[PDB]
Amino acid sequence: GSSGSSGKAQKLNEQHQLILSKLLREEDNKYCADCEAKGPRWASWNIGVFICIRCAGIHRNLGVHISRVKSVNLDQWTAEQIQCMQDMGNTKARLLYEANLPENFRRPQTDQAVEFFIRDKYEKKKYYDKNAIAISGPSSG
Ligand SMILES: [Zn+2]
Repeated sequence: GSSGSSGKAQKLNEQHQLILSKLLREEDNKYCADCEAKGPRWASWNIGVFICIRCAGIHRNLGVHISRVKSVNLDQWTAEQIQCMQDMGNTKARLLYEANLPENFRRPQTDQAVEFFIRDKYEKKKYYDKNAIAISGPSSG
């Protein structure tokens, strides 16, 4: 029996640190966006998805230009990055990155693979669906 009666965001206004948690709570962000681990603490804002500690390490390798890894709380954040977390989040991330995946796709369990999978997945953008972002048009600001 889930009584509920929990959700007074109103009071928690202008509170990012919290918002971040609200997302993870969602089943969509309840597991890593790669290894689908249990309890994805760390999170990659540059991309807009929550990842575990193990994977996080790989992201760093990619480069501060490809993906920036940082702590969800232990580290500081900014509205600019916050909005992104939601704008993208794991939801879209799947409909984007996990869009060009094979019918019998299966997340890697061993690091030896994960490291690459994520790399060739994001770095190489192998399973990257560009069609989605087909609204590219830089105009006067
Ligand atoms: Zn992971």
